[PDB]
Amino acid sequence: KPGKATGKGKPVNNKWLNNAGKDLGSPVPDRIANKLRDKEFKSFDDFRKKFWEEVSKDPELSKQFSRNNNDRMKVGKAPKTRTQDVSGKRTSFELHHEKPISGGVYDMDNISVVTPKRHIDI
Amino acid sequence: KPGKATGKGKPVNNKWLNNAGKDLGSPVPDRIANKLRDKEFKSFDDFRKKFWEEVSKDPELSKQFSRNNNDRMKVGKAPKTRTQDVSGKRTSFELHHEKPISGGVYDMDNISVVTPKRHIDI
Amino acid sequence: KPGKATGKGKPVNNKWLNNAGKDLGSPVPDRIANKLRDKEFKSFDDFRKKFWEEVSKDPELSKQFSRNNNDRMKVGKAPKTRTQDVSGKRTSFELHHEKPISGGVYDMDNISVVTPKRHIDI
Amino acid sequence: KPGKATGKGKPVNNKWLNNAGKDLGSPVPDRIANKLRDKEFKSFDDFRKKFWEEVSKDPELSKQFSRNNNDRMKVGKAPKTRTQDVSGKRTSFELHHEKPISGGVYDMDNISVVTPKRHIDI
Amino acid sequence: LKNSISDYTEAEFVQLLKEIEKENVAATDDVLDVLLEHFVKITEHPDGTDLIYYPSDNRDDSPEGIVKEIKEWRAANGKPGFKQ
Amino acid sequence: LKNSISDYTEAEFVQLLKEIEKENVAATDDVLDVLLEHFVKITEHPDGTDLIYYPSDNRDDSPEGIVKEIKEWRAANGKPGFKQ
Amino acid sequence: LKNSISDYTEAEFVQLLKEIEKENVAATDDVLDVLLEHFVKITEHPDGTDLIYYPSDNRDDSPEGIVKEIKEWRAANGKPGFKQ
Amino acid sequence: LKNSISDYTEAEFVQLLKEIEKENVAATDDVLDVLLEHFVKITEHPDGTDLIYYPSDNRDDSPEGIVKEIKEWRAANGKPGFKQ
Ligand SMILES: [Zn+2]
Ligand SMILES: [Zn+2]
Ligand SMILES: [Zn+2]
Ligand SMILES: [Zn+2]
Repeated sequence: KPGKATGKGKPVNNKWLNNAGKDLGSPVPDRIANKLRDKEFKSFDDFRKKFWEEVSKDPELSKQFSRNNNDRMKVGKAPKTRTQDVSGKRTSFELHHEKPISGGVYDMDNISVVTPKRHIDI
Repeated sequence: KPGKATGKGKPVNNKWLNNAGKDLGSPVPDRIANKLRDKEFKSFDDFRKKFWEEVSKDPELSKQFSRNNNDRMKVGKAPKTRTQDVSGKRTSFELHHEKPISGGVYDMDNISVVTPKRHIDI
Repeated sequence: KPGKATGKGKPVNNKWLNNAGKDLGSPVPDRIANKLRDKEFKSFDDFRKKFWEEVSKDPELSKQFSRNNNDRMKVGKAPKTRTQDVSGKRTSFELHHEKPISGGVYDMDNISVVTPKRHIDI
Repeated sequence: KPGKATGKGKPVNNKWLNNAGKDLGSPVPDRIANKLRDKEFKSFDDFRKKFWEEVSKDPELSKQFSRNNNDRMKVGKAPKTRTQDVSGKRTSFELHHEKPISGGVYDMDNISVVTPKRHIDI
Repeated sequence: LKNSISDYTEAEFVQLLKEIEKENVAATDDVLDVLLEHFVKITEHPDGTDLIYYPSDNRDDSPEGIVKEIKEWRAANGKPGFKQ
Repeated sequence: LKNSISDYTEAEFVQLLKEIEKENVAATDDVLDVLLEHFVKITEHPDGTDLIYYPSDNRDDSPEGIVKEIKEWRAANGKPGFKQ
Repeated sequence: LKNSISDYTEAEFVQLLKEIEKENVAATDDVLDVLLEHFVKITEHPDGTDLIYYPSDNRDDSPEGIVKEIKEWRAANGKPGFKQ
Repeated sequence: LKNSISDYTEAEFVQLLKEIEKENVAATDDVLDVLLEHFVKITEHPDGTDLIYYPSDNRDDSPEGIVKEIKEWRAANGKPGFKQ
């Protein structure tokens, strides 16, 4: 269901997703949270799309991805992960909620980016 | 500018456009007028698009065109004319107003279908 | 490996593949065998491609298929079977050898057309 | 008609085509001549295609073009010129023979690169 | 590739069918089969691809005929139709 | 887009026709008209696009019918046919 | 092919640019040149195709860079931007 | 879609890469993923799609760079190269 994005995220280095396959993965960049905060989305999917598009517009983050991955994010799709981090048909970075419905669907502080391999272990 | 379609058109045979390159060309089929009458359009172009789509839905008229021309009309485009009736870049049937702005833009009784060659002579 | 097509096939009705999902399936049409006989092919795959292209050229057989299936055969691909006769990723008619390598690879009299469902049972 | 490429061309700077719209235009790079020398081509068109492909492989020259122009040359097409140097449908760099048939068709020393505007003046 | 028949105008569904017709004549069925899976999923017709490859003799074997049969079936089963 | 009918196998010409069929249903004729100009140029048939939009009632209105008519006309006029 | 920049979302304009990139590597420029004419017409930028083939060194030579430059120029000249 | 790197000229492989780039920006990855599976199968490079999405900083992130890396790897491993 719809809702509004909230949270502050965290500052990230020039290797943002380097730890996406460990622990809870990589956090929502604070610069990205600033652009998405207080905005309404029809669903989490809508959020996910807007999220990646925002990443493509941030010079500090886009430079961390190849030209092909930047094009993917520019249209709202998650970037492809490295071959070693895929799992079956799941070949792109996924968003994981730390605290499930048991919540905070649009709580950027309860959202992170993880690889398929790591997500399955979680 | 926008407006509403009016008129009754005329009954046609199984050779509707056979005389599109003569005189004032072929008239708006009465069965087609019945479907477009009293409907509002943003522009004549909008009318032209809806016109051809209606022709593609009329079994008696669609059978008078080839499979490729039927596909054209199905998306609102005018059918291609015979090579002998073209004129430069104008290669499809055109709608001609008998009584210009000097009017009746959506007056189906003041509209007809003509070939490029004949339209230029007019 | 390469070889030459041999055999005479059998006469077929206007329902050639109606029994492709029963017993050994449908036989190679004799008119088709006449066109492929004594011709060399680099592999069975090459044969399969030429086979279907020949079927698309025979007016008596092409009329037994829809426009979309005719286009498939025209480029050497087997026609799609009915949804009820598919099995997983196998969704098109397959050629089956009655007498395996244990042979006659290009022996049109030892080749037939069968559906995926039936082929698996065989 | 076919023939073999001959010539030595000339050394060029990092602004090779900057003077393509003046005088006789830009010369054939000597590094490019070294790769094309003594090779046979079915026609000048074949030469033109191989020429541009060679340019795309030379790091010193490819860096002087944008990503879109590099892709063009990679498949044998001439790069697009600046809008200001085009002339009608001619929108890409052209090869000009200094000494016409009146010759040296594959003589790289008698060939140069010029813009449409300048070529017409010549 | 929308994930619902309601997102397609009749004209746009025809474009989808012509894309399938193009892949029909491609060297392989790799792309074709993905477009067909999508077609079957959004149409929800029990006969799936039969609408394309095994059209009823009671209607035209054309993009227009396919759309009409789908419209009639979805309407008769209380399912949302094409985007008006 | 080859610049000669001799460069096309019958299967490849069919692919060209399905590309034209796809552009037929596109929003505009910008691309379509370029493909048609190419079709008319390589076929060399006096009736040009009529082979596509105004097929003779003596043959099938299909990609296969178009290829057959072209083959028959080019052969009857001593012109090179499709690439075997 | 919409006939106005206002009909294109930034994502859709990127799709248009990738279609142009595909035709860039096609055998001929027949289709490419039509897409470029359309690009020049809707963008209304005086330098036309230079935005694609001769990008300023002050921005990225990418589909994203092209869109940003167009956005900045149209905004600075009081022209409608991409569809939000 | 040929089933062997030896069937592709360097120019044709570039066309394959631009087709993948087009699907990269499509609404979904349905078609994209099929083209990528094909890319991985014929290239036979252990890193598969990494050649496209995670290019080494020691070479250009471009269709031309991808082809060069593939050429060098297949040559170094005694595998047949692109069709000359
Ligand atoms: Zn999760
Ligand atoms: Zn008029
Ligand atoms: Zn078997
Ligand atoms: Zn000259």
